[PDB]
Amino acid sequence: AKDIEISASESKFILEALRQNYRLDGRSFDQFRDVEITFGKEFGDVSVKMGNTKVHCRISCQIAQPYEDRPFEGLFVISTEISPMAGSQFENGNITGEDEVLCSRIIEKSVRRSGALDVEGLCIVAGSKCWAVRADVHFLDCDGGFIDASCIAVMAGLMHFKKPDITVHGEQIIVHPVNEREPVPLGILHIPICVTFSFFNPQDTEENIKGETNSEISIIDATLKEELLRDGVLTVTLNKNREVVQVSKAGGLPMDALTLMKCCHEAYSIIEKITDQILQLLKEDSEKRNKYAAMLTSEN
Amino acid sequence: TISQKLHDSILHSRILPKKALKVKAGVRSANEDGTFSVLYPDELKRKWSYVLYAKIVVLSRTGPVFDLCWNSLMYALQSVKLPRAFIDERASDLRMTIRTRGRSATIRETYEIICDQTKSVPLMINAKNIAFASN
Amino acid sequence: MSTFIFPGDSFPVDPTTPVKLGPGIYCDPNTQEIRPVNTGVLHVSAKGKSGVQTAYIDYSSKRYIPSVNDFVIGVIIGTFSDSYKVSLQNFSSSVSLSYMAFPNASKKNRPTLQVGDLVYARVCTAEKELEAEIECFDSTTGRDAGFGILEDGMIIDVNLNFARQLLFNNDFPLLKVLAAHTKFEVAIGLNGKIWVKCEELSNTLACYRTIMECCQKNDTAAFKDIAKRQFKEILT
Amino acid sequence: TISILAAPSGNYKQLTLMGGGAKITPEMIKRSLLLSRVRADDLSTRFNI
Amino acid sequence: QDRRRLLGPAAAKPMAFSNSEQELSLHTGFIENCNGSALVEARSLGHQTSLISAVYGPRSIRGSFTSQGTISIQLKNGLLEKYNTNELKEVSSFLMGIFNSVVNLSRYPKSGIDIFVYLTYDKDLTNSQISSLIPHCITSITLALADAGIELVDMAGAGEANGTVVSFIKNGEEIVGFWKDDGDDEDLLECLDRCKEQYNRYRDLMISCLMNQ
Amino acid sequence: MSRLEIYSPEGLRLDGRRWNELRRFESSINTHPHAADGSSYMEQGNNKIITLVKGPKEPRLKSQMDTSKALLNVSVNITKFSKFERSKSSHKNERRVLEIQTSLVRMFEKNVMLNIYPRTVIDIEIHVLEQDGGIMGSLINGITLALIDAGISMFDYISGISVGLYDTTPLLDTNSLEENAMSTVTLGVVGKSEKLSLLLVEDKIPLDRLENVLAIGIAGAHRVRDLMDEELRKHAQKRVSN
Amino acid sequence: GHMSLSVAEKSYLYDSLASTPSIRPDGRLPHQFRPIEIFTDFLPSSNGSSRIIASDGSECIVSIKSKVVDHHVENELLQVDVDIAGQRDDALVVETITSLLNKVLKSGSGVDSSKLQLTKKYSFKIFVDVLVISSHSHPISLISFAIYSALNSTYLPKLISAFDDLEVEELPTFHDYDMVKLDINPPLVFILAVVGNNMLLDPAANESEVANNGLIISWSNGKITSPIRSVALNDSNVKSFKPHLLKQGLAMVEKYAPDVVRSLENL
Amino acid sequence: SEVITITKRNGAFQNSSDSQIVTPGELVTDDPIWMRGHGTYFLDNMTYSSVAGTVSRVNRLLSVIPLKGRYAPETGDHVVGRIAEVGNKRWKVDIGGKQHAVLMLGSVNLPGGILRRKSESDELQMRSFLKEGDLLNAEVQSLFQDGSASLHTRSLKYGKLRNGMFCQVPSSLIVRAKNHTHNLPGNITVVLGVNGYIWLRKTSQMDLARDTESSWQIYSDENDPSISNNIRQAICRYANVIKALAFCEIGITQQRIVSAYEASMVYSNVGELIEKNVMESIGSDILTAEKMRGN
Amino acid sequence: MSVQAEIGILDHVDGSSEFVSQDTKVICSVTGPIEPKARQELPTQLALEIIVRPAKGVATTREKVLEDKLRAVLTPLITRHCYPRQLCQITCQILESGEDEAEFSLRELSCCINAAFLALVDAGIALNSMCASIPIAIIKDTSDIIVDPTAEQLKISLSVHTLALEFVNGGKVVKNVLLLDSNGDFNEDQLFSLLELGEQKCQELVTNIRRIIQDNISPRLVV
Amino acid sequence: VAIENNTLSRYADAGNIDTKNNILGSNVLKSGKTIVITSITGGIIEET
RNA sequence: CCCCGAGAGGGGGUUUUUUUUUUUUUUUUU
Ligand SMILES: [Br-]
Ligand SMILES: [Br-]
Ligand SMILES: [Br-]
Ligand SMILES: [Br-]
Ligand SMILES: [Br-]
Repeated sequence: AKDIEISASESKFILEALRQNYRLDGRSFDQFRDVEITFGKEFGDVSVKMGNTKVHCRISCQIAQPYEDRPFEGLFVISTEISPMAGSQFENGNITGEDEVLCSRIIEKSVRRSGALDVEGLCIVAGSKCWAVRADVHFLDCDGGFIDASCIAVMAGLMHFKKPDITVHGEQIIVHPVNEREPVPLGILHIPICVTFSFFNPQDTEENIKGETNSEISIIDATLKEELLRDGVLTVTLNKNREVVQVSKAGGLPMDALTLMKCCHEAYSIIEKITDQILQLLKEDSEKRNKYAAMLTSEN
Repeated sequence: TISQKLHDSILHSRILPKKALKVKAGVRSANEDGTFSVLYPDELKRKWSYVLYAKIVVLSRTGPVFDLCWNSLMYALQSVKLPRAFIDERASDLRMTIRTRGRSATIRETYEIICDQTKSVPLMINAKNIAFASN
Repeated sequence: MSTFIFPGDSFPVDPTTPVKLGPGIYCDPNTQEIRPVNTGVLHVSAKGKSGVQTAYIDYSSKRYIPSVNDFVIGVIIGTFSDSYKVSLQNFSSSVSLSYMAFPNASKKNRPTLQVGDLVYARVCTAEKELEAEIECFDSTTGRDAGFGILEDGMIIDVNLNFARQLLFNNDFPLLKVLAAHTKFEVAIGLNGKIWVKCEELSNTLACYRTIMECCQKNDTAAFKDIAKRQFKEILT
Repeated sequence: TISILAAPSGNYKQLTLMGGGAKITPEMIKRSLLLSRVRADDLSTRFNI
Repeated sequence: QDRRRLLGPAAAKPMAFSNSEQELSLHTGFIENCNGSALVEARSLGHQTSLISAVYGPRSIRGSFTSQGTISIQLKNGLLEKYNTNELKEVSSFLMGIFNSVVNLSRYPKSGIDIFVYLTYDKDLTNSQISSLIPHCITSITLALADAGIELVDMAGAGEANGTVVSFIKNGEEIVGFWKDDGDDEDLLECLDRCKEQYNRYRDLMISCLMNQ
Repeated sequence: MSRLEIYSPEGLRLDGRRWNELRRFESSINTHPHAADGSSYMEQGNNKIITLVKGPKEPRLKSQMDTSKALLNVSVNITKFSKFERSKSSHKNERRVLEIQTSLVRMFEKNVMLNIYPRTVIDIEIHVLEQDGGIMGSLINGITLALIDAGISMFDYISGISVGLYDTTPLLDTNSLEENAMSTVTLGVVGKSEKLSLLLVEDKIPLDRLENVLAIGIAGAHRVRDLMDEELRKHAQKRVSN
Repeated sequence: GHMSLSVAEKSYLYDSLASTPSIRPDGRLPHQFRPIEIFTDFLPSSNGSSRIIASDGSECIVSIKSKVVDHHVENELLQVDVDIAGQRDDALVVETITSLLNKVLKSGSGVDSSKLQLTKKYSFKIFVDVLVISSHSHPISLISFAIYSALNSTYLPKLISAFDDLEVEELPTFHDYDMVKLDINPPLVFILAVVGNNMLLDPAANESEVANNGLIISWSNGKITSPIRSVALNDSNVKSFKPHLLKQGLAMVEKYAPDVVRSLENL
Repeated sequence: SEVITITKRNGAFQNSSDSQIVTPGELVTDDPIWMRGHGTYFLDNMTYSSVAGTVSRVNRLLSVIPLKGRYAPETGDHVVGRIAEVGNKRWKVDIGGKQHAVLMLGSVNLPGGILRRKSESDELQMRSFLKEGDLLNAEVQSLFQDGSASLHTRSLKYGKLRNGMFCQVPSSLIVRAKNHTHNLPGNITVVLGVNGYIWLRKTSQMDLARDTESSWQIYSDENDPSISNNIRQAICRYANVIKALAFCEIGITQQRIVSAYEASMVYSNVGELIEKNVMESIGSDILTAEKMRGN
Repeated sequence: MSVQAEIGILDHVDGSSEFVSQDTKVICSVTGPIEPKARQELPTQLALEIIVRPAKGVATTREKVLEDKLRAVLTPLITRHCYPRQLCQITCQILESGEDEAEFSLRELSCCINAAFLALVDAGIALNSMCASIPIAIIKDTSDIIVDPTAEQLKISLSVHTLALEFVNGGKVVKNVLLLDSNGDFNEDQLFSLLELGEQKCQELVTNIRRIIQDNISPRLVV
Repeated sequence: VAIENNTLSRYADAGNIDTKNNILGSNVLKSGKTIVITSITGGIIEET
């Protein structure tokens, strides 16, 4: 594929800066990027921005029939297809690459598998008709942190989305339009948030395997340049209920167990601030839509 | 792209109205002397619809071939005969009970629709809308 | 306010005047007409310049296209039989750097440049339908004209316009406002690469952050303040 | 190039104009529409389907 | 469903309904797209078959180097009767072995001869069936190769008798392929004679087609 | 809600083991000499894994060749008969499997000295014949053994282990029944150290219990390392003595 | 083929094999097989299993699993699944062997499917999963020996409920511990090589490379049976063969097969 | 066992100056004076093992010799290889190592030899000399930085192989010696490549002259048109006994081969040598023969 | 015709834009000229990699048609002979349909054409001329020709049209008609009345685009 | 243009309707040197 | 740097899957 050429000078500089408690963007080692959440006109339309990183998620649903195995559960899928828009490093439709499959699996284990969405409440008539919720993530601009950005984009979208109200007459489904009656929100059991840690070995492999004192550097939410020069990755997902949704350190630089535990506790402070942030932006968005609805009726 | 353009232009030119694909389902009962008879309604509960598929094999390509695919599809659609469809009068297969965590539910009885081996009705094409291709 | 031109627009200059065509201007091989193909400001050199007027269009771009007599910053990404494979920009077509394109070259002794090294070089040949070539010496004298390896330091991505202004325009305050804060050496490439190196990393980092922000804002009368807050923030 | 789906009635169901080469003039369009009708009349009545 | 095809709605279910020795037709060279092509139609009793063969080659093979040519044969399902992909692969392998004994591969270094056989229309009118189609495939491929201008040692033909298929060359003196499914016991001699009769008839009609047409 | 005694008041599990006991661990080196440069047959409980290491050797395509290091590839074949219920579809292109293969590669890239084998390729083929919980940990042990058998240089052992958490009771080395009844944590420990190559948590675990679970796993993984090391020295003595 | 040989090596091998007193490179006789090792009943999770190891390192693993099905809707009661390591699932060799093996072990051709019947409505579906770890020639005969061994050491669950679903219609229930051994007669598949006018049983890798042709002959109930297929062991030296060779091959198998079965029938 | 020998087993997947053995990660020494060699790695004073093998101390060079691993080409080795590919002005030949060895066009003897004038068409017609699949003798002329070998055949002793059959044993069973081409009873000649690749052919005039128009046919695929069955049946026998020695992990030498060849004469049919118990006994008889002949 | 556009919003791309018409919002990115894959290489001209992503779900055959029509417009616009054996990646991510995507793709196509053009301008790629695209529709009863129709207007339409013209001379001379995609029932008189009114609104669009381009790019350049 | 309609359909012969055929309509078209073969099959879906 | 040659010549330094003990009055403090 198309490679990103990194000079020895750039490799040595960024690593040496870390040895001097410096990162290029001026952040701290434990500092998460400021997350900006923008909602569109339609429900389920959400735009997440972390520095230069830009992702967009769109929640949609349509009437479908549940699987034979699960007659009481609705359908839910998450799409995260990459495109050259985020950078020429990504091949169009490359859904089998190492980083792609990992990212796809992290999100799936954080939202799908974790049961963040109440799929039981997606059923209209058992074993016949149900809702099929779809989360489409669009990677617009890549500056690292695509996993953390996606997990927030999916969750913010699901919590913002509203499906058309339905009254049931036996098997006859009466789908009320938004013009008739208001749409119905989705059921969220918990709010999973991902925090990704990047590891750097300031020395050599020998001192990592048999070295007495540990000296490996770990930073939170790395940018693209920091992401291309790391030796190991850790993605930990938690919620406000003080529970670990999932942890994934798929190989890479061997890291001390206590250090990995420290990361999990550090991530918990971040996911708390992020979750409350999402909720507040959802309230204000609701207050904004209601205030306009009052100004539209008054003028009507 | 050819598949799409064929699909869209059939929808845009309004060749096939949904009403022309509605299945006028009949009923097959067991008459006297141990025989099966099928009674079809005319000019008048579950409802079915026909779905048309098409396979277009192009051999010996020598240039732009969309126009040939469309004209062939048009000629083919004018020969389409829809098979009569019927259901058994009282098929033994009824609702299927599925249990939840305390509460019970019943999946609706699925009726197996069967096509007639011989009897068929012609496809109702808006012949006024059938266009032919040229480039 | 400037005099903007768009592709397809009529070319102001008359055919009766001999005109040397630069960037942005295209001469159609079929209809022989001269027409603008890029969007930006049209610049026409004054008459009396040896009877030849040079017309070109200054347009915004960040994807470099190799042209002869350009100082560029490349990175060694491969070693062939007789030359180096060097990248001037990510995802772009590779350029070749001959083993004989160095001072004191010989068929017996190859240069000591390894893959991953930065080189400051000059584009010697840039055929449109052929792999471009760079050199790290003066073809006539044989000496090194400041060309060669760039040891350590940090490299910076920058749009072609910002790099061209930094290399050819002396009124650009950036190099001045950085000299007012620290000592530094700088290599400037027309391929949108800027190499910066100081004695201490904190100063190089401060320079990196300033050049990045100044490239982003593109407001000349704000470079001094940006450098002020940057070198200050490092001290904390 | 020009692509047309012409109904024998006289109306048109599809008209694609792609001018990447020579200029597509109204005369070229009108002549194409005429031939598309003539072609359609031939194809529709030929095989008595 | 599929993002590359239009297969319609998923809740839709396919329509299920309730309750001489051989006549041949041969044509060659009607596909301008390729180098050689053939049309073979057979009608007998309660089963008719119309299959089309197409030969693409010799064309480029950008891998290593080979002193001789490389043959590939692929059978495709038609419109009506379908067959298992495994079964079509098996016949393809059986056909590859046959024409690797007939095609003068020495004349085509670093080249590829890709032979396609389309099982276009196979009607079963009886109001492993693949065994009865095999001799017609060999006939089509032989016609197509000869029409393409690919050198052949001899006109390869075949016959079928009670699930046994055997292809002959050299006036039926030798065998280039032997196929047997089901059938009976100790019926080898009878099958060889019956198939050689079909082989002889097919070869005569093939030569008649390659010459007069 | 489990009607079976996952952990009885007598401190006994469904299979008879206690809370801190590993399953039957039997390694086997040089099982396929005519098929690979290195090979290992792993039996950890009912788990049965064939591991083949082919290389370092010439790449089949010069396009895929690194002049600074060897190319490391891992393909896990979870057979359709690995479980009690035969799976109808294949798992070859399953996203779960691609992640496993990727994970294993990312683990040994920082252990196997690929830098001393430039312009070569190391292909690791794995066949899972039978599965019964903790298949990831068994995959790790199989690769480590097979790589050593191939005489391929590496910095240290990598031992894999799984630890379940039944409410408050940690369970070392979980089988399929226990994994279906609780959340498990898979560890990949380097040598005798406290450093983790692989930390894998796929189900919900309280933040307070995670540190203790890690402590159990690391201790258990060290025992796996000892068993692997023991069996390896035994095979070494039986071969070097001839 | 698999093995790569020079023109000189092939010429020497061919002349040696095409000789009237046929000389094999390992000194074997035209009917002698190479020594093999067979392991059985090592997969407790399955109903039956086998593992065969050849002398050239060729290794194949077969697993046997069962499933209760309605034989009124499930036509094929025995499904063979072949997986050759290093090959795609849709490879030509894989699908061909898969198609071939399924014909060899059809329900009403070379297998007593009566022993799979449970009731008047339900029967046992047998899944024969093949895994070829390594192979240097056509593994069809190798797989056949393994499938044979596996099917002769297979144990299926025993039925408890009544066997008349037409009237009483009882749900199929099985005993908790007892299992009945699967009594069945698995067929064998022999592969031959044709070098000149000589026919060799169990062709080696180097032998197959120079062979003019080959034969795949099935064997069941003490007699030759379909599928019988001629096969090109290589693709560079394939030639037509006289009919007497075909009759020689069938005769050769017909007299040496019981010897193979006898050495294979040991429990 | 009249036709086939089938060994069976149930309930099991399979049958189941001191040299210091070390495993990866194990601490070998803590003396910083040592020079660390292959099989090792270090951190300050500590020297660890990277492979499983025996600790080796030569002078001040500490290294760990692995128990297993591919053939490692040393400069000057006599190897037998197969041409894998042909490109530009060189061949790449399969020796049996981590990488293919190279064989430059200028490192071989062109047909017609010293009398031949240089031609620029040779580089475009290399396939007429050595093509894919061809076997040949070669000497490891030089070594590349990674360890790859550059071969040469600039000798009458080296060149394309014919008039025989190929077989291979693990390279560990064949060591370096003064000469690897040997003449054996039965008018056959063995070529014991150090890489484990072995060539057994009919003894040629060169093989006789070694201990006691043709330059145009040094690359011909054609074999000797007159090769007796007695030589062919000798080759088969020599092949089987070599495989037998390899089966018992016995180091192959020219003496061990001839000894086994004559000892195998007990068995009438040559095909009897492929059975396990025969191979094991033949190798065992050789070791015991060297026992009572040595003491 | 109250469209709104932004230029140069993406960092890791040579050029980008965001075009919005009513509810139809499309973001586009352009990287080039760059090194092409072997199968993409054209000996003399530039190779175009054109990708269209839908607002909901994954890319299907529908978007494959959007890619094809968008190709017919962008191909003659770019001076391709300036970049032999080279590649230009053009990606369109439709963020909001602004129409019933199950029935129409009119507004999405026009917005993609305008956005792609703007992204090409931002990227600084040789263009032979300028371009503008508008969606047009004909209503049932009234049979009026509505330029830039709403989603509700499309539902009650008899025909839908995509018109993209090639402009030169300061956006005053129609060089050619790059694309006209007419679908539905219509007669010859309706077609030319459509082309006459369509050309007017297209010319107005170019003028607006020229304004947007100069407003964004001029601050980057020097005087 | 030369065509042949309903030649592949099960309703080809009104007197002898095919039993093992699911083609509702067909058309074989050849124009110049290009050949097009179209066959229409059908399915049924429940409506709600 | 390495290979080759009585004479500073030549060759190379590798490119979605083990989840289901079912029953008759509001609210508050007890
Ligand atoms: Br459910
Ligand atoms: Br950064
Ligand atoms: Br569809
Ligand atoms: Br028998
Ligand atoms: Br090597």
